[PDB]
Amino acid sequence: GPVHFRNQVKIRRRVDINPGHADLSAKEAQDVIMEVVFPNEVGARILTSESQLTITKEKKEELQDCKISPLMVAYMLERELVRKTRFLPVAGGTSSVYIEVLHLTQGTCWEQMYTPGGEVRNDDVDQSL
Amino acid sequence: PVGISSMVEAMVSRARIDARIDFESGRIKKEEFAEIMKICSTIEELRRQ
Amino acid sequence: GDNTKWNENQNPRMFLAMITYITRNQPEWFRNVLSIAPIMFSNKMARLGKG
Amino acid sequence: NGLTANESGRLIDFLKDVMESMDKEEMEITTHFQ
Amino acid sequence: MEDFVRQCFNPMIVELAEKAMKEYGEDLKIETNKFAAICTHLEVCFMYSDFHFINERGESIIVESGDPNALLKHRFEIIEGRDRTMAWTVVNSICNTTGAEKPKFLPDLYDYKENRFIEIGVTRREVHIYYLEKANKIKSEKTHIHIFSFTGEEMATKADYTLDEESRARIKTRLFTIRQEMASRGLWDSFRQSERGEETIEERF
Repeated sequence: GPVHFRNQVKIRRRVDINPGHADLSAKEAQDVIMEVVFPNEVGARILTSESQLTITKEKKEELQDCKISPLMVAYMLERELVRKTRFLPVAGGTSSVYIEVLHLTQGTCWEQMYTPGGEVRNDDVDQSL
Repeated sequence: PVGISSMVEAMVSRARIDARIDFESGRIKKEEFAEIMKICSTIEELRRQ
Repeated sequence: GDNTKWNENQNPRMFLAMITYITRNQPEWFRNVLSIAPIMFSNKMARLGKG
Repeated sequence: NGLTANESGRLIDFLKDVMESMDKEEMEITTHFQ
Repeated sequence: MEDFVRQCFNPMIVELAEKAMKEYGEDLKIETNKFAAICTHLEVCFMYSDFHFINERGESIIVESGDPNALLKHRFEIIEGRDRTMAWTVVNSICNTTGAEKPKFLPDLYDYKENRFIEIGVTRREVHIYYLEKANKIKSEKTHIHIFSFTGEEMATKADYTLDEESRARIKTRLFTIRQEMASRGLWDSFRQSERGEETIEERF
């Protein structure tokens, strides 16, 4: 929509870069990745949490016969599941889907109204409300 | 990888376990399980010597 | 500001003193393992170069 | 040379071997030629 | 003590004992009773496992020495004396094959008839305190427990004993032989003193 030329108060803030993070840390999610792809090399780590257990059953089905590389399938599940944070000058925004386009939505003198395509979760919407 | 076991020892033991589990429930029938166990014994003997 | 000859004036003996102060009331093995590096730097030698 | 504690795959054992190499009366290295 | 423990036990057991004790970075010289404890544990597990093979059914058939034939199948896969990574990979393979339960602590062997793990133990103190220690340590357990004593009396859960009585008599003979050669050496009490120390090892840099 319309571009609004206005002073941008870009406040440096830690903001989540990844937009599909299942709220699991890198070490926390490496064990789910192993249980999905490498079920015999997991070690003593027992996946107590129910969220990890649902993620395992659902993800196992999709990758039944993938023939790219199990290392690439593991890096895939790393990208989808591993959380990531980065200090970034942010004004407005602060969402997962609005920070991946922060080079397009925010400038030094201009604001760009934008609405990503994905169906938005209503928790974020009510927080903003 | 982590451990303390030597290359050949880990490889032969892992293969032995795989043959055992495949024989109990898997593709491997007695012939291939026996061949694998014999070859692994040969590898262990050659390692010790 | 900036510091002139920063590295030249940073004695490893005062890094050993700082490490000994930081590691007070701690297992002696930890104190020794953290002290070893300043000990090696205090006695360090430098190769002159290519020639 | 006989300092094989570093085969434990722990950094502190490699440092114990490095420290125990200095209390040895003779190191043994190898040099290439042609 | 090192001379005796190097002489009596065969080289495979003492080898595995330095292997296991070194795995954690423990020094054989500053901690010497531990090496003998590990050697005894390894030997008793190997003896509990050896001289046992499986038939088409269960109810292990015993032999003096294994016969050369297709019956290569072994009754017990000895998890003890294995690297931690491979130990947990064999455990995971078993759990994924038989759908069994995953223990919280490393078991020592696995049996297919009753289809579950076994955790052998050897203790200086008599049975009914180390047994309850192991039991309240291994909480929510299915792994059978079978602890021995140097005197000659053992115990287990459900009063269950997973093998013949002659093999138990052999184990007991070996342990009594060790005990009454220790009595001659005077080492026995030295071993006795450090049981509490056994629980944990302190770093020494």
